[PDB]
Amino acid sequence: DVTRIERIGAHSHIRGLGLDDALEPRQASQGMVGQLAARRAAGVVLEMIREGKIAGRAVLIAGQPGTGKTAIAMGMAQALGPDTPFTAIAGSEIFSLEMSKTEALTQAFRRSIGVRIKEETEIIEGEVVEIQIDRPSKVGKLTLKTTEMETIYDLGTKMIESLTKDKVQAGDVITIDKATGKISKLGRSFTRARDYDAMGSQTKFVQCPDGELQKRKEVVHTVSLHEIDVINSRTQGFLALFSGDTGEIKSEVREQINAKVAEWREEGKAEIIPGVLFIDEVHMLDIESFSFLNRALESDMAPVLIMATNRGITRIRGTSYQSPHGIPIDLLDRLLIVSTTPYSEKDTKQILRIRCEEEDVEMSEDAYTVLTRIGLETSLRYAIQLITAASLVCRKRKGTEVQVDDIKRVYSLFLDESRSTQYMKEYQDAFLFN
Amino acid sequence: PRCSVPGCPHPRRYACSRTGQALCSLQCYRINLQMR
Amino acid sequence: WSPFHISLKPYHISKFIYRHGQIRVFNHSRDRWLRVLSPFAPDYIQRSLFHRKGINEESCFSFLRFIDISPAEMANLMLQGLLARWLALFLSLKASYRLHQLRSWGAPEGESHQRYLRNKDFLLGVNFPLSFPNLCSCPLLKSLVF
Amino acid sequence: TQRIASHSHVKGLGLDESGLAKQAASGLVGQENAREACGVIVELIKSKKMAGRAVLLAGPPGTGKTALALAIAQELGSKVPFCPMVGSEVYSTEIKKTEVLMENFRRAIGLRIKETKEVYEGEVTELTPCGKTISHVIIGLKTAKGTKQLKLDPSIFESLQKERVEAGDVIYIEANSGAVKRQGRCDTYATEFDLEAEEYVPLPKGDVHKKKEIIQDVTLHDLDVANARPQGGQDILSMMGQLMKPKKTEITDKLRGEINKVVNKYIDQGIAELVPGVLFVDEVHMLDIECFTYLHRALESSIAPIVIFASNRGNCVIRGTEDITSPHGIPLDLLDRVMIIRTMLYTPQEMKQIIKIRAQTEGINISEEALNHLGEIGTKTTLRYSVQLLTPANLLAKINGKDSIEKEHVEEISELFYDAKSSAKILADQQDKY
Amino acid sequence: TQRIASHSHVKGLGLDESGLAKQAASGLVGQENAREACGVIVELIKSKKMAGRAVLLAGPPGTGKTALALAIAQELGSKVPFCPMVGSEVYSTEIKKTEVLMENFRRAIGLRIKETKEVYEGEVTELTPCETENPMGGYGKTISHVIIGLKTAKGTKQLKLDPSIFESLQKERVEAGDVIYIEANSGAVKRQGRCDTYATEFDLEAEEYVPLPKGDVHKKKEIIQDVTLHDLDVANARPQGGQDILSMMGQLMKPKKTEITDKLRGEINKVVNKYIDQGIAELVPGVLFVDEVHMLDIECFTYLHRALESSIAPIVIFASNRGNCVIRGTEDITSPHGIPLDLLDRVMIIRTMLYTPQEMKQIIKIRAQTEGINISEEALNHLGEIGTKTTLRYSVQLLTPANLLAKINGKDSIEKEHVEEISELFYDAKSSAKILADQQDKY
Amino acid sequence: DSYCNDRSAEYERRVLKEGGSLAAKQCLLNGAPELAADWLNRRSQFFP
Ligand SMILES: Nc1ncnc2c1ncn2[C@@H]1O[C@H](COP(=O)(O)OP(=O)(O)OP(=O)(O)O)[C@@H](O)[C@H]1O
Ligand SMILES: Nc1ncnc2c1ncn2[C@@H]1O[C@H](COP(=O)(O)OP(=O)(O)O)[C@@H](O)[C@H]1O
Ligand SMILES: Nc1ncnc2c1ncn2[C@@H]1O[C@H](COP(=O)(O)OP(=O)(O)O)[C@@H](O)[C@H]1O
Ligand SMILES: [Zn+2]
Repeated sequence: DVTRIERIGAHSHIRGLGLDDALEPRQASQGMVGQLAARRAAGVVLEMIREGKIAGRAVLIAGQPGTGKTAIAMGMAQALGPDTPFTAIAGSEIFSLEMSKTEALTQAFRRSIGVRIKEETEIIEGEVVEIQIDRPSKVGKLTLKTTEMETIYDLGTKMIESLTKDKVQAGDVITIDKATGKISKLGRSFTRARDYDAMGSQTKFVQCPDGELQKRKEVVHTVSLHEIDVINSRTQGFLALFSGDTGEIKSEVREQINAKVAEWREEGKAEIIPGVLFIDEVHMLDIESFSFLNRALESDMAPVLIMATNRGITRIRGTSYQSPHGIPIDLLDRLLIVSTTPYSEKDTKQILRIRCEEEDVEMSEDAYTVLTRIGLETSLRYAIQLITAASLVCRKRKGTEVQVDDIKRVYSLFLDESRSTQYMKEYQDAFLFN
Repeated sequence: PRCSVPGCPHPRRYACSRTGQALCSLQCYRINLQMR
Repeated sequence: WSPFHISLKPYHISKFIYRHGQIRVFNHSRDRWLRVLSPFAPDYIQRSLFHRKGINEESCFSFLRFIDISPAEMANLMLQGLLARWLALFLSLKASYRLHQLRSWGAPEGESHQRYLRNKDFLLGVNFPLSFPNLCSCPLLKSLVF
Repeated sequence: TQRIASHSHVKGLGLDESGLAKQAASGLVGQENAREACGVIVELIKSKKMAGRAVLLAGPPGTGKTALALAIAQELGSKVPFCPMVGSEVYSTEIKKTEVLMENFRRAIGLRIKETKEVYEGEVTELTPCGKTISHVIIGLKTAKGTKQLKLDPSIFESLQKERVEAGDVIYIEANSGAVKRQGRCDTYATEFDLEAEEYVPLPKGDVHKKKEIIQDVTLHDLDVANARPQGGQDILSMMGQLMKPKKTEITDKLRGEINKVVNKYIDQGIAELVPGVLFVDEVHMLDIECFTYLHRALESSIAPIVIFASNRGNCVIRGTEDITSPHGIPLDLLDRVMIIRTMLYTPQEMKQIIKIRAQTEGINISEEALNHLGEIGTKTTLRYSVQLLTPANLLAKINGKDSIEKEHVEEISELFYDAKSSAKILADQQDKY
Repeated sequence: TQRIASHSHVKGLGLDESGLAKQAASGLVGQENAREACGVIVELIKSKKMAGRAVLLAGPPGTGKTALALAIAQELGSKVPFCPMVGSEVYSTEIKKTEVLMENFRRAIGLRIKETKEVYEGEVTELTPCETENPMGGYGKTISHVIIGLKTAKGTKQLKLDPSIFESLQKERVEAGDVIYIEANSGAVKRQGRCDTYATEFDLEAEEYVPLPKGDVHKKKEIIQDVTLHDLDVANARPQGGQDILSMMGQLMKPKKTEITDKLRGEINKVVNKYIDQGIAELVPGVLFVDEVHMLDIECFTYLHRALESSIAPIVIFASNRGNCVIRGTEDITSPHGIPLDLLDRVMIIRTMLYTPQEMKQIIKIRAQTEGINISEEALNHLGEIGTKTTLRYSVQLLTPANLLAKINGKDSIEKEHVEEISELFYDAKSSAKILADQQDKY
Repeated sequence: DSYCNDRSAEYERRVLKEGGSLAAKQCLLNGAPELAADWLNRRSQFFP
């Protein structure tokens, strides 16, 4: 019934990078099809990422448009999973209007390294049932309730000032870190959500907490290394972690963070989990940006880079110079290149079934045959776009499983680039400019 | 100050709002309330 | 002599645009939802910071354990505007000297049994030789920052 | 009444129950093969399952590409966001190009939140506050329909105090939200002094207590922007808000992840629901190659809205490639990511129906022999030019004392206001005098 | 354990005592005349005599010019600043191109200044204002000093302090069992918090308890602190002692970089000369290393003419893989190494050369035994044959993915079949370029 | 300055022209409201 915010996108079916334990890729599994050579290579770099033993590695996933280069990357991101960083950007996301192309890449690198930390804590957490004090220094008590208990604290001189300056009331839910003494209201308890009948401009109702009242535990955090850089850039720098106001962090800070995080790693206080930076459509970078990657791939704490690109031997942006992939040779021999191969009819039928499995659609085998031909006479990604429209015409037609007649209908409604280009030329001078 | 409950060596964290005994954990809170 | 002193007639806003025309007012009911559906609510910070499912799991606000910030201080600093910024800054200037002393004379073992971080240990901006606490503590370096 | 805009007659696609186009309906005429395709796109958007899927309306100037995209918005109605943008809006001075695309992608997804608006209003009969000296406030309200006592929390009373409210003021309280407005003093006290610096207002003739069920429409971009920069919280009354100018800024994907995770929490609690909408990009050929290369991530993204592009350029150079010709002014690598709905020139027999639909919308009465002539001059020029003459012709007809267009009015206007192809003769004759 | 970079094996230049270069030492192989040249540059830097002497490590991609420039950083060691850069760092949006060069010219020079820190700290056990037995005439009582008792885990002692301290001891909310400190060079007292001894006196209190200090109540050390002249330039350009409206406003606002004037550089040069002459501060001139120098604009190159001539400047190292390219920021003008002829006149070029196959095999062996990877002799011979067919940065780089493949296929060392399998999975630039040309209509 | 025809608009601009709150005014004028509370009695101290 209810539609989540995350739903059926152009890669939603891939739920891994289908490999047996020997890194042998299956013909079709985890929502991926074909690409057997490139999927071995992707599996080998996926194990290189999981080891984390080495720094400044890079891979380029090259090949024709509509041959799975973003699919291998967005699949590998899920075979890696959460718990290890995977920053994905399109190459034109680095052309910021408030920081250089080398800062926007430095922030993209530093956001792909995870410092894990252990932290020891105790937090009290519950509905405050009442607060009581003597009246002269002050001494008092307050009662906390949680679903399992009602309990009372003897509290000090500054705590009474802190509660009365923070204006807590009976039936508020609060948390305090005892080691720090800092108070925090969460809201009003749901069983209390009626004792006032117009509500102050911010208040929120929460279910009352449960289990033990004073939880004492260590927790693990992952902090991406970029946050440690931002938090040190100015006295309240952490707001820029959300506002994006991270205007060109001073290099003296970043080298201090590398020194401190290397010191923690030797003392064992933290562990550096290397992530991936995926620069989709990397050909969009400038020569001034590729020449920065030439050193960024040599830090003792760079991520593993992955890139993808559609370009032939082509002009590097910001120059007249032509090179493979639109990438300079002095970066291309730092890169290790994986080549994706165009699909056979067999692979094309397999993938169009896996899109229908994902979109929750039934098709006739006659319709898969006609669709596979269309997706092989014209780009794969056009046939992948016919099947949703074929489902919607089939619903309007009061059908259930889409037939060849529904495919030919959508194929007459929605054109590909070839039929569009041809009918554009049949009226050419009515369009503007060529 | 230590937990009221006889078997527990842990420091006092709080007291029971019902019974008034000094306590250290949910475990000692159950144990106290199931003998007071 | 003194500048020529000028006072233009005050800019006239009609009773109507004042009552009905201000989006901060006519849209206030909708603006409450922008404040409620916010990850800066202390409730959501706790639910992310301390009630995760995985042992390793990717939480924002993890840095609030290593800066000295309460989830309600993060919320207040995001939702009370520049006054909360300024007062929290003034309190951070006070705290910088307190941190500098411990940071520059404490050196046994580690923060606990040779493992774990501690609160404030992302505030590294004090460690610079030329940070205002260390500079104030060192009367030769004070004279180079004139 | 509403002003007659350039698209104000198109009220839907005008499809039948089978999704075939009616020859003239809902203020459209002709153009059937694109209208039937937009029928499939309306069913796509209403189905909610899809993310980032996209459409290109391709065809000459004056052929309905903006009209059909607005017809899609009319078939959806107000409840589903339709965000219009020109590609030329992307070139900001305050943020990068590849941010303005992401802001507009986030404007086209709505939360749809229900709450019961609850208004109390009237003369305040008393304010009485009930630790010792604070608890909560009883307030009495009165109108010419009766009286109530409310039980305001102290965080509401802080606003009554800030509004400088006293017994005998007329107040509006919004009980959901703590919006408290003083509305002047109740005019039963309009003789407390003979002349005093308060506006006096009559005791409200309405009910003391109004409930409405209301629906709040709020885009994900509203949630991002209202959280990413520290909120005002400074309702005038606080001169700190004067110094720091509220510039736009590059909101980070580090925040948007949390906004997605919070929206998931609230739609899983059922407090809100989601209406994935449309982003409409007029003049798509006006985007830079950097922006097109960012859409190669944005259209793939499993959260993105449905996207409609519109273009009228031929085989022109792609903006900002300085060299590369491509159809519709769009890179082939993006042109392969969109379903193309081609759009067609009108025959004279369609244009007459358009001029009539315009006339009866624009407030004109027209004689059939003037309408024949606006048909004929449309064949010599463009649909847009003929439509543009109607108000001018009517306005001369009104001055000449006829309540309908007749041949001599349109024939006069035709000689008074030149079309583009007529001026392009004059500029070739008088060439060396410009 | 620590993760391994593209250069972690480079431990130094590995020179003889005579300054000649060994065939393979300190993790480097070959380049002997360029290692000998960098030997002379290490003496040049270690002498501290010179300013603005500059070298250009010319040579094709993957010939070790970045490795030699980092080997110099090892031969100098961490005590003197080595400031790495790429030519592309100058393209800031906050500050002009030429000023980013000037900042790096000021990061490559370090003060090394020594000072005593002396402090009194401890848990305060008493405040005892000591009255004199007689007041002065007309006064009810008079205090010659305040006794403060302090303690630490080593012991307790009283201090005797000037009576003006007592106001500062109620500005700070001092009370017995707090832990406090007093800077012996300044006499100001600061409060850290309640001592950890009292953390159990309540179930809650609104203050973080501070662990009881250790070592004596009075502490001393001399500490040697290193600041680059760019740190002095910044700390004078944007003050941090924020107890004034301009400083708070300037610290709430965005921390924008600014075009520091030639005057501030002047005044700081005028003051550090005082402290070097007074024997307070040592100076350690160092190196500014720019890799990818061909990325600088002709505006930036025409600024380096002043910067490399200025009698303050560091030693400078440049590197460039480029041939006869156009100078960036002009349409026509070609110049060797991408560097203008009039700048290229001002630099001692060091030629770096292609490796012969038998050197590549020796480099790949050094990478293997530092990446942590064991390889068979026939596999290494094949991997050097791949190096011969391609480039060093391809052939070196197959080692780890060959180790993963070997590990997965149940073997603890690389063997022949792994190297030929990885070479089938991953292309290099020269093989991929052929695949593009054979398909150029489809991309 | 903006004029308006409304009793509440007058209060909002009067309060702004008085300086919007004792906290915000002291924060700019004296540096923090704690420094205003100190300034009043630093009057009497020897070494403020
Ligand atoms: N089929 C139609 N039915 C009704 N009106 C139409 C139709 N086709 C075009 N028009 C009218 O054409 C006029 C111009 O809008 P139109 O959509 O044609 O602009 P367009 O040329 O396609 O868009 P653009 O200028 O962005 O390329 C509008 O008044 C519109 O209503
Ligand atoms: N091997 C594959 N297995 C499953 N889906 C794939 C595969 N290759 C491509 N796709 C799908 O086909 C479409 C095009 O692939 P994509 O990687 O996006 O092309 P490109 O490399 O040119 O950007 C997408 O819908 C993608 O999810
Ligand atoms: N003389 C050397 N001895 C050993 N390893 C070297 C040597 N020169 C270069 N390397 C290896 O070859 C790689 C490529 O050379 P490098 O200096 O990094 O690139 P470039 O020549 O383009 O500046 C080095 O990163 C290192 O792994
Ligand atoms: Zn006990």
